[PDB]
Amino acid sequence: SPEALELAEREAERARSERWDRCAQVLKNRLLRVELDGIMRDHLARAEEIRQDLDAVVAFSDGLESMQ
Amino acid sequence: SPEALELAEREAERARSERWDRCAQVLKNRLLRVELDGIMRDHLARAEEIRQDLDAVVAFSDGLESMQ
Amino acid sequence: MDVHIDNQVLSGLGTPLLVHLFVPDTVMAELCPNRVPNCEGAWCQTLFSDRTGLTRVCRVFAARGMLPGRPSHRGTFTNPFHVAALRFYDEGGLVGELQIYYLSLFEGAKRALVRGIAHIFSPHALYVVTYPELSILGAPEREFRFLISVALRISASFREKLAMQAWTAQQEIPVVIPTSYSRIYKNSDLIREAFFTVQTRVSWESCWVKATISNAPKTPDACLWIDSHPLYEEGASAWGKVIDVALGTDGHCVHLATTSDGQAFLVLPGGFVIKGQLALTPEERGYILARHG
Repeated sequence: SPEALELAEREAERARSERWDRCAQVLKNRLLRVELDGIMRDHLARAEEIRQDLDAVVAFSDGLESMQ
Repeated sequence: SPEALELAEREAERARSERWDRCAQVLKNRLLRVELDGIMRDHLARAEEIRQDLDAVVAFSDGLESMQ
Repeated sequence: MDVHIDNQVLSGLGTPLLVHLFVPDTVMAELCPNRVPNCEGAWCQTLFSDRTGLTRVCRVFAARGMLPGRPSHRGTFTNPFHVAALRFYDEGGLVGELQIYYLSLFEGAKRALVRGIAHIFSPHALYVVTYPELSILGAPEREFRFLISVALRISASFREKLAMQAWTAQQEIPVVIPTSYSRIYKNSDLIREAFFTVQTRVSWESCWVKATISNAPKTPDACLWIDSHPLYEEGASAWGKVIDVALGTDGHCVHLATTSDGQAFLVLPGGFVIKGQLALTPEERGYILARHG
């Protein structure tokens, strides 16, 4: 029957589109979790620079009275 | 036997057709976008506060050298 | 671990850069069904989207490992947004293609030096070793959409052949019908499900893909490459079966048979056969020739 063919394509289009909606939302969720981890490591990775240079300021300021 | 073949196909049609529905919503993305701007405003607030304290400490360092 | 220095003294002097990756058996549970065989012949290749396309094929040997002092890593040892693929075989009938991605690796290579990463294609945790010597969304989709376009064309071609034959049927395989039911001429229920599953079935190792790749003129002209996926999704579908028929006899089998000349045959339960035609542009031949061969 030629009329049922269209119906088969319509249901198939619905399923193929739903697969992409589900896959896209899942991959967005997982990769955004990964990048929140990334920005966490990024802010920590320059907070290390902040604290190293603070300790440089204090460690050389302890030598100020040995450089006056 | 064709009877049990048809019965397995029929119960199969029931559960296998039941497996079709899926759901998705849009508003979660927009709330997720709003939260980033809020956290950015908050980080800028704390950054400007600690910048004003860092600018004040140099002023105190120039001010209290007079006491000696 | 020895595989890294083996590569660096033989293949690392043929290929510039290497990223050394260890895969847990739970990640291996994705590809291989019901088997744990050792992974020597596993071929890793690169594949990069939206600029140009190329693969470089290499074996890194895999062995199961107790060497992590951490208990958790007990198991097997072997422009970001793109793909790597591992093709895994043994002497028996088992072929799997695994897809590793970047931005798990460049972030993961940050310091037994080990770090956990996530799969995008088949989500699990993998572990990356770092040796002391050391447009997003369209990028995965292409291998999907390309193949699914083929399915649409093949399905449309079936319709054209039915348009040849006054829209009913003809039986090309001697299979006795299971019984002469009165309640059988609603077989419109069956053919619809063909266009259900054929469009919702897409994998790199389809039957017609292997039909595209022919070593000889004569023996592929004499040979048929078939696949049967069951109706309506009960179980695991089989692809790439060789015929060096019983499929029409037993139910739950919308049989699909492709010759190397691109000619296809959709076989229903009851031995009804519909011939289908394939259309492949030289771009499509170039892609299938690149990956498959």
